[PDB]
Amino acid sequence: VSIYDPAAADRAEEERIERWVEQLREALVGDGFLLHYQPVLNLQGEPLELYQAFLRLERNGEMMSPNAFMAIAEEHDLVTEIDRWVVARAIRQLGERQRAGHKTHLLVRIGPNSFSDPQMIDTIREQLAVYGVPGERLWLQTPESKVFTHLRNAQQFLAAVSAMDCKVGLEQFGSGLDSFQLLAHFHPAFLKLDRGITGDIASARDSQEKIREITSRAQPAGILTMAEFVADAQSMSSFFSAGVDYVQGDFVAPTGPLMNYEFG
Ligand SMILES: Nc1nc2c(ncn2[C@@H]2O[C@@H]3COP(=O)(O)O[C@H]4[C@@H](O)[C@H](n5cnc6c(=O)[nH]c(N)nc65)O[C@@H]4COP(=O)(O)O[C@H]3[C@H]2O)c(=O)[nH]1
Repeated sequence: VSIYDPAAADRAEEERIERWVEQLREALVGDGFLLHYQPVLNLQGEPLELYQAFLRLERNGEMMSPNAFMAIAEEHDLVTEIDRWVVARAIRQLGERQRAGHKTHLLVRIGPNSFSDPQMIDTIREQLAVYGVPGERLWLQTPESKVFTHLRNAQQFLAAVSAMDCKVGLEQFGSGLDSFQLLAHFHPAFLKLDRGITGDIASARDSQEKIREITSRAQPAGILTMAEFVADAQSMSSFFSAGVDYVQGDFVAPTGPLMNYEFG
């Protein structure tokens, strides 16, 4: 039996957190992370070899989801560095792909801490260059919600990165007037619609209208629209009908290690 010792119990919990933090740092130093890729399919007549990068942690025989560790990472201020890790390895992948004759584009996540992170812009500027990758091959997405609360930094990031010809866009993009207003202050290259809008597109009037409210503004503004978690054929068709440019999700193609999707 283990006799209850509150000080020892709190120590053990912080030891569990500390192990995770230490494992995340070891992963950063030792290349313990890995990217998987999900094909993103163009629906509007402009095939493009595009994948989204998804982060995994290769921990002692387990391919772990960020669901395991991102909360710890956020609490311990490791997200900034993890996002830079991802961006750097994404550019490396873009370079290796290009050298192998593939005009691969990657869509990569960055959080708001990255907007003001000089090392993020340095990583993009320097790694594109060293791999001879045109900036247009790298698309960066950040949640709309984070741009609202870091607008000036987001705008500075957008400008800094756009200067490389990278695309900066918003994920979890909504259909409220606040979203329409944000587009007057922040010009993204692309919008990825929030799943709350898109999930029931095949069956829901209101979702169909939300999407057309967005695409009707996005299209003439030269903003690409995207939907995710596309899970069936009816949904995919509905996005095509609504003028959405891109779709992704397990029905299109599951996430995986390989870039083997035939885009044509
Ligand atoms: N977004 C998206 N996901 C799809 C889709 N179809 C299937 N999935 C799977 O569903 C999970 C959705 O998580 P999320 O909301 O993107 O939430 C993500 C996100 O919060 C975080 N995450 C994943 N990859 C990255 C990354 O590269 N960078 C950062 N900062 N966070 C990441 O970890 C969470 C879990 O990711 P996973 O284990 O990869 O698990 C992902 C993904 O593998 C799709 O169409 N779109």
